Amino acid sequence: VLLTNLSEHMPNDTRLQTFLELAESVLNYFQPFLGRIEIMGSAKRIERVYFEISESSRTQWEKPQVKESKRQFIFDVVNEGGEKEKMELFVNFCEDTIFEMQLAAQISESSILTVRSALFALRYNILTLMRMLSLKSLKKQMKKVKKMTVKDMVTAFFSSYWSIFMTLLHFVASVFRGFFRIIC
Amino acid sequence: ELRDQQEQVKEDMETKCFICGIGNDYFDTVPHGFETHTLQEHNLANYLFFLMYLINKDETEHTGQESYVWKMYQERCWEFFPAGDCFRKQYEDQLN
Amino acid sequence: ELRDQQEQVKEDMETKCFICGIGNDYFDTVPHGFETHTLQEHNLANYL
Amino acid sequence: FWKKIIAYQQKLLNYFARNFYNMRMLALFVAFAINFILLFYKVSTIAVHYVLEESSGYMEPTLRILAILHTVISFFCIIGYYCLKVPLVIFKREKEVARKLEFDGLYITEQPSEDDIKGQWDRLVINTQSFPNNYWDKFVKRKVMDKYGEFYGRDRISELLGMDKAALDFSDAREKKKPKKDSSLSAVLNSIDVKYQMWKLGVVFTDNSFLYLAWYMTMSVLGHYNNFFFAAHLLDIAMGFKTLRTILSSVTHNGKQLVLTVGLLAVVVYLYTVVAFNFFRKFYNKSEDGDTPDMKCDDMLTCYMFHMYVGVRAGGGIGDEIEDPAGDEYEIYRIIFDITFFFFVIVILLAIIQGLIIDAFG
Amino acid sequence: TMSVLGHYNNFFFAAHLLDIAMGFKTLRTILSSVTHNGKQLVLTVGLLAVVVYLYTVVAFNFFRKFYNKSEDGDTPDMKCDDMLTCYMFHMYVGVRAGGGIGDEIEDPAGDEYEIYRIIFDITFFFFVIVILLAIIQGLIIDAFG
Ligand SMILES: Nc1ncnc2c1ncn2[C@@H]1O[C@H](COP(=O)(O)OP(=O)(O)OP(=O)(O)O)[C@@H](O)[C@H]1O
Ligand SMILES: Nc1ncnc2c1ncn2[C@@H]1O[C@H](COP(=O)(O)OP(=O)(O)OP(=O)(O)O)[C@@H](O)[C@H]1O
Ligand SMILES: [Zn+2]
Ligand SMILES: [Zn+2]
Repeated sequence: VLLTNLSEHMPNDTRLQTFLELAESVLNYFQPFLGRIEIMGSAKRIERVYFEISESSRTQWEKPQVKESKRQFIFDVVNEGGEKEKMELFVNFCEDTIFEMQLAAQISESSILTVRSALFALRYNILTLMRMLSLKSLKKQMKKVKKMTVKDMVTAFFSSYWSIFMTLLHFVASVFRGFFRIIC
Repeated sequence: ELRDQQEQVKEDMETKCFICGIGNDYFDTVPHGFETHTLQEHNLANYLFFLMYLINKDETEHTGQESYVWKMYQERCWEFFPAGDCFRKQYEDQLN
Repeated sequence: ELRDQQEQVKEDMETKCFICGIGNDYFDTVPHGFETHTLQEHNLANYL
Repeated sequence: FWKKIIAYQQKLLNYFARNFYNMRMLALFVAFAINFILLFYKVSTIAVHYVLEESSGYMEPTLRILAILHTVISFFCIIGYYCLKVPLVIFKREKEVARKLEFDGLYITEQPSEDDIKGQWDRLVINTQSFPNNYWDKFVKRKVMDKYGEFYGRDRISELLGMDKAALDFSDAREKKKPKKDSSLSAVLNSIDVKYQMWKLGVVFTDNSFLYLAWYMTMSVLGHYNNFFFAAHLLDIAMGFKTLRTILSSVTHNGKQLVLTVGLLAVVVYLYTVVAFNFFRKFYNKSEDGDTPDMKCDDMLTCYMFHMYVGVRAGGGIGDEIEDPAGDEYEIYRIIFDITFFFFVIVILLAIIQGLIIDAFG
Repeated sequence: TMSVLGHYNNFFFAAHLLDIAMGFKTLRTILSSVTHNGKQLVLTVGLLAVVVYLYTVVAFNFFRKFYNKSEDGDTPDMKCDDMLTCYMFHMYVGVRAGGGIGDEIEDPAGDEYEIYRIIFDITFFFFVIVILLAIIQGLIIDAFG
């Protein structure tokens, strides 16, 4: 807190920058726990205040129902709330939120199968297509492709995609079968 | 009407700070200035945490600023909240 | 249209003074300045 | 030999990629033609023989030719998709995997959720020797090695990413090697990376648009066995025409709200059915002959189906269909029943649907 | 030309009542709501015809027995024995009916396709009668706004 106060009140100071790098780790650790607000002080000036935010308080604030309460309060104070009473409504909301967060801290006492089935279907149905490469079909086709044939080339190029589409159909069928067997 | 009210809430929160009420343009004269101001300098969550800290802290143990805010809060007086002013406006020339 | 007209009336009255017509921001450079100006300095009831 | 065959293959790939959209539009035009021909398709008679009536006598060969052409065009459209749109999907997927490896360490510091099919499948592509095949940044492996190698182990990162210490260092040093022959078909097959192809095939199969085109192809094929399957291709106008997409956005913008409004309607109608089944069963006779009484509310399921089917569709509510309550000791209660049914179900809920669509437009 | 033809047939003078759109500008303001989204309205009508054609295909393949429209048993009047006849029936008698095609077709009670036909009628009512007409309504209201 001392170092942060000094850094913010002396923005351009290389000597202070050095200590900031030396204390980066400590500041990184205490960054979540360090609070910072601005108030109009007794000297009729805007003063910045540093305090401590606790881990329990932050977790209770980040719990979803508290976020819903915050959203509802902002909606209300923006739509029907007035400017003259805004800071009174905000303080009342803060008090209620603080009480409920303390109560929650007090009361607190110290699909995967479908994904796996889909992965298995993908692996099986793609290995089925990949086994077509080691069947020595290419070795046998070498002698027959020694002679060039444009029609043969186009036919094979179409047949590759036809096989791909057939494998996709098999994948869809396998996924449906596995999903039904699971839900049964 | 409900849709328009939600849009109005979003626009107000995106274009002016909840606490001070200054527009986003003045803060955005510095890059990322508006969200920096609304998440570090004038965060409403920070004010709520300060109220919790000030309530839970012992009365004898308060510092001068804490005692000042505490007495104004007890007497229900909300001028410690910055209205139309901030650190960047107090020290505009010194900061840059 | 009726709803939009009511919203326009509310927005105009909340963002500019009825008499002088100056925006709320200039008055709000001082805390509570806009409502201070519209309730003490340039109140239409005061003119009436 | 390769210099000409691979060039011809690339020519075909480029042609299909260029003409993908034209083939997509021609596939819709041909489907519209087939359905227009099918609008002249009658039942001729036991066994039901669907027969195409024609004074000209020419429309049936036209139907067969159009069906064959539609199937061929549908196959060409999926080929064009694989030639043109798949590389963008692979590029995006590879980019995401690389950036989650680098700036998140999603396979080093943290692990996929084990319910994220994308992460579990992308686990495979990291070890492949042909990674950033589409993404420009070829140095992702080295970047991750620099970032996480000293902390989690240089060697460990090496087997995780497929990098080879024993080969890289001695290849940088003096190592005698022998190159392959392009004329060697065995070498040509050895060049391919099977695992990366497996990953790519998985990504393509998981792609939504590829699945839609496969469904299009399957329906086109089934159209030969039953010509009326070609009517399913008229559903493609939503993607074919963008103003249709603008119109349908009004419905789809608030789809969750519409579904929940329908569910709320079913709940309210069920409550009304409970009330009718407990008090107003005598009024649900729907048979004119006195010999045969047809009770539509003697059973819970029958009464609920009656209210959902005959009641909601009726413009005056369930009272338009149920008996007259005149001169009965439940007359006022049943009048309240009918009026409230009409006001809540017929007037308000349908108004909610109307307002949802109009609000989506606005 | 219409004024001249009115002398041969006096009822041609009724065509000149179409000039009120240009004569009165508030009529132009009212008609702008329709004409502002005319392309959307035409495409909505086309989409309605496509959806009704799909329903006609389903009915012609499965629910032909329920389209008798003649009371006398001697004369069976099938309205879905032919593709064109069934489509015209669905577009004419079905869309205009407030309860969908089920208001006009036979009763599905006690049949082995009962639940399928109930789904058919309910979906027809929900999509054609409720949603598409709501799309037209919303288009006009959006043009106004
Ligand atoms: N004083 C303020 N404190 C915090 N946010 C403010 C303030 N003034 C304006 N804002 C705006 O509110 C936004 C934050 O909105 P909000 O507090 O509702 O939560 P969020 O970031 O949207 O998410 P969540 O609801 O999940 O916590 C900021 O990004 C900023 O634009
Ligand atoms: N010249 C002005 N005089 C008074 N109010 C003004 C003037 N210019 C703007 N306003 C705005 O009008 C608001 C007052 O509104 P208005 O005079 O309609 O009555 P009100 O305070 O809302 O309540 P009530 O209708 O019960 O008297 C002020 O708060 C201010 O925001
Ligand atoms: Zn602020
Ligand atoms: Zn004024």
